[PDB]
Amino acid sequence: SNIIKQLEQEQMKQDVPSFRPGDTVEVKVWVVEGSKKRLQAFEGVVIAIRNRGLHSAFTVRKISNGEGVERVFQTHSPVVDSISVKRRGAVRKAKLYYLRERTGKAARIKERLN
Amino acid sequence: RSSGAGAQHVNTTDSAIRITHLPTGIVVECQDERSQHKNKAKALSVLGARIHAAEMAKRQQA
Amino acid sequence: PVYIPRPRPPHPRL
Amino acid sequence: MRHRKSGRQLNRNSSHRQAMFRNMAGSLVRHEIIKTTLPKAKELRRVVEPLITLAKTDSVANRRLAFARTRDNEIVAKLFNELGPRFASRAGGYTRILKCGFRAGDNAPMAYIELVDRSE
Amino acid sequence: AVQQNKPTRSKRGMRRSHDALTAVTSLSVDKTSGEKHLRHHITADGYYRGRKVIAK
Amino acid sequence: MIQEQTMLNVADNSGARRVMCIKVLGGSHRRYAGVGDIIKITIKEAIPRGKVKKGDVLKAVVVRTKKGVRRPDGSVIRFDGNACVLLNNNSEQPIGTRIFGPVTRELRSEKFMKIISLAPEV
Amino acid sequence: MIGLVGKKVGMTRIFTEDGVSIPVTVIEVEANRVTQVKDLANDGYRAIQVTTGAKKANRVTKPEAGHFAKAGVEAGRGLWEFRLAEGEEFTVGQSISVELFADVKKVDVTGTSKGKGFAGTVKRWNFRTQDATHGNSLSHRVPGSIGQNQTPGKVFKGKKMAGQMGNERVTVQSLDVVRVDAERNLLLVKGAVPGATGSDLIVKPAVKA
RNA sequence: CGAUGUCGGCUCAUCACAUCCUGGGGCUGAAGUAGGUCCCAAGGGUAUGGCUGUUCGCCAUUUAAAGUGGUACGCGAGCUGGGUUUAGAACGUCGUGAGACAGUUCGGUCCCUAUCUGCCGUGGGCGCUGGAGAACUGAGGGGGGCUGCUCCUAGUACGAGAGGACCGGAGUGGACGCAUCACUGGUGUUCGGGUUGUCAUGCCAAUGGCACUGCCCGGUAGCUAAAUGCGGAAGAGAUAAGUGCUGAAAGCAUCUAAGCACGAAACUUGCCCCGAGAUGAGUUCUCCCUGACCCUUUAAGGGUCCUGAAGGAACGUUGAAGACGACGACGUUGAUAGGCCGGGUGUGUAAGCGCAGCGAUGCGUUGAGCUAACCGGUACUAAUGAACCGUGAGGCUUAACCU
RNA sequence: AAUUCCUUGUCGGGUAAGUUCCGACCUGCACGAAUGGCGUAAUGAUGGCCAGGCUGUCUCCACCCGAGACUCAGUGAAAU
RNA sequence: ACACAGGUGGUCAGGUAGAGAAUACCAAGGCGCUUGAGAGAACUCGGGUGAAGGAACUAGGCAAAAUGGUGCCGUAACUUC
RNA sequence: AGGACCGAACCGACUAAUGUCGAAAAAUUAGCGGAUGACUUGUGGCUGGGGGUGAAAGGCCAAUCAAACCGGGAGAUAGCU
Repeated sequence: SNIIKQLEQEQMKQDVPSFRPGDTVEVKVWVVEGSKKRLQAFEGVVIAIRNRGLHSAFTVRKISNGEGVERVFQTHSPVVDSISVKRRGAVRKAKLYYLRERTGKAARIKERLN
Repeated sequence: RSSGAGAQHVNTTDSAIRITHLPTGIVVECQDERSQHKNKAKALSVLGARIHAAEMAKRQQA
Repeated sequence: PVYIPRPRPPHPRL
Repeated sequence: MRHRKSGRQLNRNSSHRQAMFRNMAGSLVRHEIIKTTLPKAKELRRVVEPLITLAKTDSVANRRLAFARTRDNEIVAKLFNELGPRFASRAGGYTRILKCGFRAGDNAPMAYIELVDRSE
Repeated sequence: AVQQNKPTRSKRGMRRSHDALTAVTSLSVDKTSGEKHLRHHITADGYYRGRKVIAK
Repeated sequence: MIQEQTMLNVADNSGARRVMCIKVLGGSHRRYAGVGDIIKITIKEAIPRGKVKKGDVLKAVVVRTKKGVRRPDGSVIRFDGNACVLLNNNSEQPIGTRIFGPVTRELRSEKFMKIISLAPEV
Repeated sequence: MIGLVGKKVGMTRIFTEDGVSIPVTVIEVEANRVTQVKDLANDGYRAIQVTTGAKKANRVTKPEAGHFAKAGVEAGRGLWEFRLAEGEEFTVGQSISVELFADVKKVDVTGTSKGKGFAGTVKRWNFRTQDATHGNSLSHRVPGSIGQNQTPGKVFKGKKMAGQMGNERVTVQSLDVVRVDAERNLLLVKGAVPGATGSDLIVKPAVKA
């Protein structure tokens, strides 16, 4: 409908950086620690992108200290602040759910460098 | 109701009595015959024998 | 009919 | 409860259903008018119209995508040469349904499904 | 499944009271030929809305 | 989602390795726990140098879930393995002096201060 | 006060500045003009019946056309009626906009539920499905026992069994208001409301104040 | 005894209070908390695992609680068959023996397509009387009514200290039920891609058929929760237990005999739903019908011509409505269904061509191609002009009103 | 113990918790040496228990594909 | 007892892949199994998948799920070797 | 060489489901055990009813077995319905 599209397009931000799934994407997200407002960092590998317009989201899989940490992020949410692509991954599949079982040497992928 | 076998009797039944004596903690289990009363008398005789044995054992230890 | 079968056993109830 | 679903099952599995839609679409392209039941014609409206839509523009790869369906060279030969430049002006809706009584074998709703043709 | 007793002729009639078929009684007249046909159906000779739609 | 008969890894260095969740504590007829709820566990495997032995039945707190915990912005945080921190049954006060792996922000409430104080990430 | 008739057009979410994203439903509100004001002198109760939308001038019948020409307003789809609360009085033909929702904080939405059809016992009354193995024959999703024995000799009235699910007139109560838009003629409500996209919704003020 | 299937288990429950908790109170050998006992109150809730076929019991851990019983110790034309009681075989005992053992253990086919009442729903005819389209009021009936933890009050009262209130308010939880895909998932054999074995298109390439959708990987819309909100109330009337005021019988005393004011999740409302078949058939608005005659048992009678009115019905397009009926939208004065254009989403650099490499293969055109059930438009196709049912203003009596 | 009534006799192990199981204690109602006893490699659609993987068995079911069940056309029963 | 998903001895017997008369697709050859058309409700059967747990379900790992082939390394208690 | 191992034809039915007025008065589906011998099967004979036969269940003896079927004593008898 035009009503739903008009209500969504007035809220979507117009400075979304375009990135393919597989890129080493570092996202800085706001967090409220009570009386503090800190911009924290989260650097990992994007394994899924669900485009839904305003409802769009993207996963950033990170291998932290110990086991892996998978965390989704809404694109047009005010809680996130910056999205910076570090490396350009050259996978040929939209979803990268097979990387969950792979740890260590088998987790890395190809660089585009086109 | 009782465990074991051979009759419906068993099924509609009860015919199994457990009596616990509270200040000592003595449990007497009787599943012998078909009737409760003839097991009631056996359960009270076993209660009397076990209480008398537990008291005389404490007296002989003292 | 020429052949009437044996009926179906019943509940045990023995 | 099939809320907002499409696609008629027609009491057949997807293999036989796709195969008979293939054969019936080929027969409708070859003969330009056929007589069948009514829901088969209703679903064949969703089969023949994408074939003509693919047959709107003649090229190299469009012949291979029109050969991927209907599995025949004479059907794709009648496509892109005879139906293509004749249905060029009209945009969509190239078919026509005619309800024609009932069949005497099983009392099913009969229908002539045809194209907008036969002015030869 | 197995009944206690049989129903009546009256019970059978009150059951078959809703089994009465309904005729359409709405046969149309063609514009050109005037033959009898049903709603949204072609005639025996293929007439529909005056135009020869079957061409056969 | 931590329910009965669930095997969990131990987050701190208290000594146990594999534990089994036997009951989700808090509220009757409860299916599964949440972000930082108290569960009751038994110990199935431990190290020789642990402060607790194999077979001790004690209370623990879930810190990482494979089902995922939901921040109120609309996002979810899914971990690649279930994890718990062992607690001493009347006052929580966790046994391990070092804790491996990150925790969730909703655990930080008035009683788990030592866990998020020893947390290396988040 | 009175409630208003609106149309459900999808669901969205509102991102607040602090971080919490609230799921909202977009209820559009057209000009709910008054068709008739019923008084106690002829009915014994004071109320107003209104309409919404806009019909074409081929579908509306001559009784409905005369009933609409009695008020003189434009023909719209449906008719609803709201009881008055003794503190106000409306005239015939007053265009009631969404501005009555600017003061209230919580609303109650009544809508036609989405029809699930002839559903079973497990889907309707949330019964536990029996064990699908260990000798189970022909008794997977059946309700099982529906009555006791000879001494009742019947099934009790009100028994939770399989049947019609959906197409009801259910009411999700105590829904928070989010934004009252007058230019787009919208009414964002918090949470989910009964009905699909395009169904009628009676949005009344909260009786549980 | 010309047949009533019994135990235990799973699902589904119903009712009584001799009440397990929640609620209102009295006594206490009740300083507070935590208690013991008793009364009223059935509105709601009333465990999870090991053993045993076991009901029961013990243990471990919760809970506010792990209530007692009836309903053929509820429920096998709802389900197993572990145990008890068919046919085989053994251990111990008795009997010379065949055989027997409420002494076990091993294993052993549990039928039925619903005629009637009942229940869950959903329809047709007729009625309410001139008919129809709607809108409701509302008799009556149904759904729900559980509460933990933390904080303020407040470390306050109480208490030598330790410990620790009543009442009131707020937040966050568990279960239940309802609603919906806005988020996260599952399915998505109608969408895309990778690949194995074979066959076909005369062959390469490419594609299709089969082998459980071949194996899988995701994934559009719908359905679904594990996902997200909502609610149990606040308030009023009449009360049970109980606490009372005035107050004689009976100079006192007395909650009662006259009366009055309190007093619970129990009763009726108040929250929501069905509902005028409530044959007691309700109320309001609107639309439509104002043409002649004979026969006569001059009866609320029958028959003929002309007209068919509002409206309904039939057919088609169909639906987040639906077993079938029924309900909703539309029928050319059109956006109801199918098709088409664009966008969105999903799979992921189609085919062909060109270049590098002996080759598999890699790169550019290209983040292309294909898109189902989605959105916004577009009559391109199909919903034809019409025929069918339903009528000439509507009975008797009485009163008030205008003539 | 295929033996055992009392009995779920007693100790230890396995499990958080084990009337089952294992190794014993002998108080053998009513084991016992060819109507054979005690062990025994391998074997068994054998009885029981435990450990790992694995999963809709379950927690708690949800969706989809075909065959019926629903409707129409034709033929058309049965128990009672 | 039927134009019945049962049983009936011997001979010939190919292409690809395969250890193989197994199994997958085909040649020669025979057939589509004497009720169809709709809609895609509850319920029943054969199945497929599934977030998190992995037997907590049940008398009982019953049923389902899982392993599965060739070459090589290595293989414990006990034993009649 | 093996009353050897896995696994087709073949033999039999151990579990669960479908049926249970069934496709059929014992079957089918998905898993099974043996499958070079104490194996299976065709053809033709022999053993028979107080008997035959039995790797032994009191099983089988033409869908009927702790004494088959057919015909006759016999219209047995029945204090029983």
